[PDB]
Amino acid sequence: GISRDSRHKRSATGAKRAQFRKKRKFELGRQPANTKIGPKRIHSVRTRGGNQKFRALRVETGNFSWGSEGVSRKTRIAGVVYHPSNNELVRTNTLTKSAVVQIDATPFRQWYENHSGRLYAVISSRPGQSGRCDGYILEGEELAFYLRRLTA
Amino acid sequence: ARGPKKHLKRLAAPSHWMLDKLSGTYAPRPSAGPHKLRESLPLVVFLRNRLKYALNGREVKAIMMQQHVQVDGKVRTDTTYPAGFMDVITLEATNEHFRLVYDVKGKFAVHRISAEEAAYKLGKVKKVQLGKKGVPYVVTHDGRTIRYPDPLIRANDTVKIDLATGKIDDFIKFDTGRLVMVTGGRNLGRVGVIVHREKHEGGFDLVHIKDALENTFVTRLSNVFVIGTEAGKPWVSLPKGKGIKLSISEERDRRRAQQG
Amino acid sequence: PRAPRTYSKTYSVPKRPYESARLDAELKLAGEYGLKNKREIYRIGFQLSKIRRAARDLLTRDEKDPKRLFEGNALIRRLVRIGVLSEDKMKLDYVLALKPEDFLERRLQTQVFKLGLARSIHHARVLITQRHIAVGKQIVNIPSFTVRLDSQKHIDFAHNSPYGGGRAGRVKRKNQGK
RNA sequence: UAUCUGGUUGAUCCUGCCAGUAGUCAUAUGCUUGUCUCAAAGAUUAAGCCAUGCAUGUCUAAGUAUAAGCAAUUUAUACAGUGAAACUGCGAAUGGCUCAUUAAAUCAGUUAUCGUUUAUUUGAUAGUAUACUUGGAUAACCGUGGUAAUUCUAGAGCUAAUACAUGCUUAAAAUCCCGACUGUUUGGAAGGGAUGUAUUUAUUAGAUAAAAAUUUGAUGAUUCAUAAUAACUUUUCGAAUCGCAUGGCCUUGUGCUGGCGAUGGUUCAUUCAAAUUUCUGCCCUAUCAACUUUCGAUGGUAGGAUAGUGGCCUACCAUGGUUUCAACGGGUAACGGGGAAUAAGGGUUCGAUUCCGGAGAGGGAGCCUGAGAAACGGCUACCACAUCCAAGGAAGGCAGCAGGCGCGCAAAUUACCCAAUCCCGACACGGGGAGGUAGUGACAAUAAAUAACGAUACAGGUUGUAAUUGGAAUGAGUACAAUGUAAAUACCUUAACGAGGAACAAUUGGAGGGCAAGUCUGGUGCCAGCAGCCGCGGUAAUUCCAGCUCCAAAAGCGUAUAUUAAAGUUGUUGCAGUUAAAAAGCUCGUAGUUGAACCUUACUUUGAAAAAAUUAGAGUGUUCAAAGCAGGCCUUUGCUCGAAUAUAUUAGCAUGGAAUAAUAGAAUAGGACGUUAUGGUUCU
RNA sequence: CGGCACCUUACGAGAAAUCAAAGUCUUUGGGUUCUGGGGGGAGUAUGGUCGCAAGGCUGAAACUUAAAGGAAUUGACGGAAG
RNA sequence: CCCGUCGCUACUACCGAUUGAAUGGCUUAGUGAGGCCUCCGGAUUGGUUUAGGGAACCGAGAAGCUGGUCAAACUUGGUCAUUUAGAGGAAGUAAAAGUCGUAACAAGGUUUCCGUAGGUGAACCUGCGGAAGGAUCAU
RNA sequence: GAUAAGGGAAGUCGGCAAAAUAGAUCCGUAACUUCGGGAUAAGGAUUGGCUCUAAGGAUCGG
Repeated sequence: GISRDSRHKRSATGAKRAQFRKKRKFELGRQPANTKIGPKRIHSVRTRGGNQKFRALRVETGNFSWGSEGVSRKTRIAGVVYHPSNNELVRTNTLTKSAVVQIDATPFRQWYENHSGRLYAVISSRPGQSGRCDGYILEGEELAFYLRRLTA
Repeated sequence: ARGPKKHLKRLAAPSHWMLDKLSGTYAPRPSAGPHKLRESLPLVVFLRNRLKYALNGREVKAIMMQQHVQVDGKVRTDTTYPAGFMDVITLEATNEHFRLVYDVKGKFAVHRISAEEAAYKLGKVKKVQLGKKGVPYVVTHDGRTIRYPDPLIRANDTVKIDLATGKIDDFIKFDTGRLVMVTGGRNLGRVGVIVHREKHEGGFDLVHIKDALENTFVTRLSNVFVIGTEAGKPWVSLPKGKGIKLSISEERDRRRAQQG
Repeated sequence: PRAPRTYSKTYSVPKRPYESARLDAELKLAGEYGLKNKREIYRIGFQLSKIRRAARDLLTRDEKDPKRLFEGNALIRRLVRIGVLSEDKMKLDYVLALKPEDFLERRLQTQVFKLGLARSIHHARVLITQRHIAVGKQIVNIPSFTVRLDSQKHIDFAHNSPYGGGRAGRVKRKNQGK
């Protein structure tokens, strides 16, 4: 079983640490969810202490918040376009935190009226933890940096 | 190892229970409850080893299963119930009321009190913080949570709980000159007044306490329990000896004169 | 498991097994006090050696020390109580001057013999072993029972002993019943 | 008791070892063994292998009862008492065993969680915008079975829940959004939606240096507690449960209301815990000097994963990290520690083993359930062993208790019991090889028999005996009996029996020196043998083999090994180096150590801390003692001292002192004060 | 003042020979480096390392043994002197 | 008194062809059980449940399947460590004092010893340079 | 000039003849040594097509 313990590693001085004890359940690990875009499908996992986690295998819509107006609406997302960790996630449309996605602009447009059809977002939720792809809308210098990176 | 322990070896039991070495292999492991494991007294030890009303564990279990023993105004049938500091145990069948207060020798004295005094108890305020719906509450030393406290109440104060409604009768502010009992360390059971409090940010605050015999000692703030508004005015009856520490030679002289 | 029960040795043997001066002093002292063997002398020397060690430890400490005063007074009081040390030598300097014959003076065998209940010291030992002598109202059949000063006046024959008002023994009852 | 003595020489003084000597909670073994108390015991070699049996189950008035179980007719024709079987709940992750691995790993003291999970116990905490109370399965059960074989189960017919899946019942306001109409100086509004609690985002409170031109908690510290706004959610749960009593109001209804309890439930706190974590400290080895980084090694950014921090993992990017102050590697006949032996002091050796922490269940690995396991008296798989078979197949894990084989120098009964100590369960009641009791037990420890007293006869200096003459005493043993105990055994008491060679018989080693005690008698004749060492023995052997006598310790004495003292022969205290062993051939030199005088720390005092057990030590007539933590009072329908205390010691914490020993300061002044010095630039 | 030494004494040291240091060391501590732990086996074997080689530096164990050795005394002996 | 070859006997260790052997640990590579996650899959089995013959369409859901992850075990290779065989070679020690001599101790009959290099049955001899621990503290 | 079941040098004076290996990238590499070598030692892994990604430059403009 995948574990997090530092026993398997070697010391800072380089010494190969010997075999102390067998692997323990209280340090295990599990596989990445690799959230995709598709009909909302979540699996609940039995964690330590009786808590429950929700793998977001694939999702379609999540709530996104416009920081300038303090408005949060549930809206569709097109796909991920920029990921600081790995470009394979951008290529394969894997939804993780700190990943730039494009969202449907219809609810924000309709709220603006009442008060290119796709807006940029940064997912702040952790889909492999909660099962929701919730994020905010880029504005200002964050927007400028991500757009420079996208256009190049 | 794989989960919580449920046994207590006799040799590993707290020394203030005063259990004998050869009476068996194990000692009563106190249950979870209002008081910490190391600072409590299980009712089997109190009712059998101290008062000697019961001669053995079958009898302490028969006693408690007949609904005789009450701790802090509620009937307990758990033979390993963790009775602790300042708790009131009432046995109205024998018409006896006890209060668990440390004597100056470090042990829990057998201190009988009247029913009127057995109608309340004191608790040291450990923390003040906000509960759900923004309602402040106070946690005392026996794990009690009292809602809607006096807005003047802060940490390290002592409140007097009515013990029948669970409400706060009145409180004592932590300040210089207050009467204090020490609830930890080698000064366990001693009573004195605060002379000067020495603070150490990021560490442990130290309290200087003066005995009734003008003996001065220093102890950690976590071991200080305020029991009175001034010298000679405790809010509970003190055990026999009045918390005055005598040297071993003085104790030897006193025992010699008392016994002839 | 259960807690261990403490035990300790009550004697120590000499380093040189064969030494005519020590062998003769021990044998002469055993003959004087009617002892069974040398281990009873090793026992006396051991307990006096640790009384001396305690006194030496207190004497190296400064005078008026609270600990020196407390344990020294307790040790002196115990020695006067058990009759080994005289009432005029309560100074913790005469304890070091104490000698094994002082302890051997206070044995039950010695006190019975010096009280006349026996013809000789060996008669004293056999009288003790045969359950004839009682101290107070309690029969003691241990010859090494160290008699305290307050127990000294209450040494006499057991009330149910043939020599102390009891019935005739096996031999006498067998003789007079024929 | 801070101790020495024999052996090199013709003789001497030395160095120096060999030998002697004593202990061992230190093992084996030989001979011997009467009593009381106490008590270790298959660790060492093989973490080698296991037949058999047991060691974990559990119900209260209070989950589910149509047993075609028992019992009686009774306040009862829905059941109602007791109560198997099953379903449900909880426990089975405790205990017990062992010490293979393991050398910054475990562990010890000291820290942290503002870095997390937490069944249970104990406190608080929830009116949230068909109801006289919802469904359909299933067990046990009945009767059809298949296999040689297992705690294997399949069809068919039932039936229940605090099991499974669903669902209303309710205060009073108040607030917010959308908003037809309306007022029309910016207000009023019908009608629609939303309010509790959980989840996930985003954004705001969450203040607090003193005069002139209304609220706001805690901390050393937070983006903490908590609140608000906009939304979100295969929408968390805000009791469709169970026992006893049956009361109150009459507008004569199976009307409306309600008392003590079981169990359950969200969140917060508490407790029992867990997991990471700071500082300092581990044995031998250099014939181990460089190690770590492919394929994570050190760090940065982002993510994933986790209960959470963290290269724990991934992607990208830097080249870092440890080391002669010993890194890395190797060895360990190495679990760490509390502690044990010996010891003037300092030390040396040991610690498998009664307690704490860790790890494991033949070796690995992977997991389910659960709050908690990488569990093995749970499962899956491989390797090695190993059981039945009808050869189609099936079942294992004693380093638990007892027991068997092997291994060996080395270690006991396949016994009785839950009575005590405690633990588990729905529990006053069941269970517990945990534990207690007895058996074997010269591992060690305590006390302590094997005789005592007269008279003669002699010897003898008023009395010690050597012999033959007496009357007394007694327990070892045997036993009525009582006590003891769950029942016994044993102990303690106690009728009757029980001693003259009181045969109811004390042994083990020795007698040249070391070393205490023969130059006695017989045997052999450099043989046999003894002898730790020196030596003895070749025809009067103080030394061999025996008899006599004697010496030492004695229910114990001898032998082997290891270790400690002796050993100032491991020397810091405290060795030696011209010639006994030993100054590098001679200089330079880095780390290390040490450093003339003078006006930030280290050091030292005190406090807190260092678990219990152990040690020392106070008290206390277990008949004494080893021990134990008891006990004592004129005899008590109760009175009443106690169970001290020291010591721990490196590291960390607080404190007083400023010698001793370091460290910093004003030389291109880049120096100090102006407290209310004069102006200028800013910030709150 | 610095050197190379020497002569006498022994307060003192040492087992002694002897020593102005080999003294100021059981009345034991000025600073510092190296080496030895009975005699042999043995500076051997093995591994490493330096050297063209000879060899150098580092460096055991099995086994065996009660002495080996230091200074001095008396004697005996000397193909040593008087 | 004493040294050493050589001969006999016994014991210990070393070197040694045998690409010697055996046992245990770590590991590259290959094969790879099993569990877990994921992806479809959909035996049968209830109805959101609708239908005058019944046509549907919703949920649960077994086997199985795809791709990953942790990874036992076996084969090969490497390496470390510990035991062990070996023709022969060269030593050491003990026993007895067997053969040959007399190297050392006296000026030991050539003073001895140290380093080095040759030679020789053996002790040893010789060269060169040192030392006195010399047989001289001296002309 | 090719191929061949099972065995794999038993054929023969003799592995004669044939077979096997083979490029490149990456890993790993012994005795011995004249220190230069031995060495391509030995022994392993990968390799197509397609769709992408990243890195590596020149000339002008202050």
